[PDB]
Amino acid sequence: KLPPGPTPLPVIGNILQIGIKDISKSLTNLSKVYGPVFTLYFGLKPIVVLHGYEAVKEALIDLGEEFSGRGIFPLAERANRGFGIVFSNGKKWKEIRRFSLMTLRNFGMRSIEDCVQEEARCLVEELRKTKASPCDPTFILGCAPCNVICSIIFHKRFDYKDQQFLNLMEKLNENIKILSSPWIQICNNFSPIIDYFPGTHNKLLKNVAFMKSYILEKVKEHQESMDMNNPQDFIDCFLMKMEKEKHNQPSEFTIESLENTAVDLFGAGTETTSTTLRYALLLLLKHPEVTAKVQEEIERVIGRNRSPCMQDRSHMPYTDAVVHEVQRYIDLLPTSLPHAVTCDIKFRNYLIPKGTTILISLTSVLHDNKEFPNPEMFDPHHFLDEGGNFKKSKYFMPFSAGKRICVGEALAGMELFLFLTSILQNFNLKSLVDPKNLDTTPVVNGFASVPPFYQLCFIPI
Ligand code: HEM
Ligand SMILES: CCCCc1nc(Cl)c(CO)n1Cc1ccc(-c2ccccc2-c2nn[nH]n2)cc1
Repeated sequence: KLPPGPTPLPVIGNILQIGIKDISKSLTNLSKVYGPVFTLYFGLKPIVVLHGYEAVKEALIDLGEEFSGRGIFPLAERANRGFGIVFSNGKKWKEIRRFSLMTLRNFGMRSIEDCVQEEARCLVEELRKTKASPCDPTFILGCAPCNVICSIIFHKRFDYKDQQFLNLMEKLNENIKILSSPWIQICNNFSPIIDYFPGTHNKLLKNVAFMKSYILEKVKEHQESMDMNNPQDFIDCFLMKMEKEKHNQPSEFTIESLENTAVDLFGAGTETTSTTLRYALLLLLKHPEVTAKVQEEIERVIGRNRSPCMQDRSHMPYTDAVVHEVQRYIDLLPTSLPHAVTCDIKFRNYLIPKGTTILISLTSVLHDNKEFPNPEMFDPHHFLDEGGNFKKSKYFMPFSAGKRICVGEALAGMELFLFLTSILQNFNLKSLVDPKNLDTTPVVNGFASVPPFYQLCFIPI
């Protein structure tokens, strides 16, 4: 029956072995005793944990349908985000996920690459407006992805210093901070707390309600300026599918599921790329040896004149490896989002019940020691053959794997490559703190490995 694991005390669960400051380390430590597959108690919730590449693959690729559910911790239950993609399950999941994926496979035409590449030219124009005086790249580096997303969801685009984008951005930023908070790790060993005590959980819920409301403005006002014969973004295409569905009659595609899908994409797309850029620049300040080898390639292959394009990546194996190494090293979502099993499933001779939540240690894979010697070192040679050519890796899965893999895997692949090479063709990065001195350590890591405060100067070439 349920796999091995430390015996959980009767209310607190296994909180005293896993702790609250650093879940993914503890999960790594417990695995060194209970093994690849074991069982924790977050209060009274059993959580099967999966550790090796071999255990993670077998579960998500090989029993892919049985592990393709979405485990719901509570905060998400009260946030009220079950319709649409991230937090939904079952049929509603599959219908909306295939639709959403289908409608992102194409933008009007304008290709998504043209959308990104233009946004990289607006980012460069705002790194120009800092007049090389030292800044915190947080709100600039967030506005680039956010714009790309806003263009896809509802067409519009924010001015980089628009006061309305600035709320949304810090609210997204604050929410991820809070979700990685120790206090939120106490809120999951005691789900009643969430409804009776005064803390940061209550603000996260406020902020979530805000974006939800904001998106719903946009979605109402899209319904009127309708025009079947002519839609021009995601929200329109979704409303068209709502009309193409009267045969189905009982929903699948409500406004409520639109409202939600739009906010899943808008938050996930902004904050996760945003955070990844921010840390990239942070790792480039820390390793100027690398930042140079990258800027050589850019000057050699792309000029200093024309926009970089995605065709450039195959002739830039250093820059391709650096971009991979950032995502591997930083380990943005150490334990992915939690899965759940859809039916009862016998797995590695154990038999887990329908519902049982599952954690994928993605750190366990990204920071594998065989596949990646000295995994805790940021080294772009982790992704380069002896020749000096890019080597792919089955162990590079920051977007997860299986049937619930990142819906935006490819869009994000582009946003990183194009925004980073656009910055580094036009700017030298001056750290205003000795590289020997700044630490690159996440300041918290519950949900997400969020980076430290830093500043830098964007000095043109
Ligand atoms: C570096 C950038 C990104 C990273 C590292 C990332 C990572 C992830 C991860 C780990 C998941 C968990 C999926 C799972 O295992 O269940 C996920 C899900 C998701 N990501 Fe991304 N993501 C990124 C960018 C984006 C972008 C740009 C979008 C744009 C829509 C996006 C949309 C989603 C959505 C909708 C899900 C829900 C997955 C599902 O339920 O099917 N992500 N992402
Ligand atoms: C649990 C609280 C309710 C869910 C929720 N509604 C909204 Cl709106 C947000 C954004 O702050 N959130 C939080 C949220 C955090 C991460 C994600 C996410 C999902 C898939 C892939 C990446 C991310 C992500 N976004 N930012 N960091 N990680 C989505 C929503």
